[PDB]
Amino acid sequence: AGQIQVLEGLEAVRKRPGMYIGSTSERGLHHLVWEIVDNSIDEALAGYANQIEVVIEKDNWIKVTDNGRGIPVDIQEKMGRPAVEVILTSSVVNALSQDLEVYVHRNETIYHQAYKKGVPQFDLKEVGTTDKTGTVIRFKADGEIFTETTVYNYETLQQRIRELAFLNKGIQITLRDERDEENVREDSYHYE
Repeated sequence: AGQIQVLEGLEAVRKRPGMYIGSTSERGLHHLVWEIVDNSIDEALAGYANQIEVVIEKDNWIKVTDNGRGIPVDIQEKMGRPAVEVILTSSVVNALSQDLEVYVHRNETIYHQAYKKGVPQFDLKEVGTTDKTGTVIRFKADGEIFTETTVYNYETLQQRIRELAFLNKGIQITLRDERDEENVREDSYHYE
């Protein structure tokens, strides 16, 4: 009933995406980024993160990395599934992405899962070890939803990242554009 309700939630979001993110225009595309960055900001305001990095990768993938606690990976009673899987299968960003990957650094372990249109492609797996904590989310916006454009605008991302850092002082937020490997741009904000 848990995983059935998951699938029904994905179908709902993909049927009426603008009801979830405002629009499927360039504005909605950028809202995907905001949805993930907002989660990282909450983790900083909880006392647990102080560095957020947004990268526009080749072919307009987005990677958001924070140094928070890591999304938890313990098995839930509610679902019988790892908590990160529950959190990401109920994510609007995930449902509206053709592909999304998560890497969690927690318990000195690196955990990975990948999804397509919100559906897990394999069970969460341990892939390596670490001495850090935090979460990496990489996603590619689904062009079946974002039918006008899937190309991000650096200046749009930059303006709002700068605003976020000014508003949440002490958080270092970095934007980087790696789309053109020959000319990489990076802006790094850190107020007080």
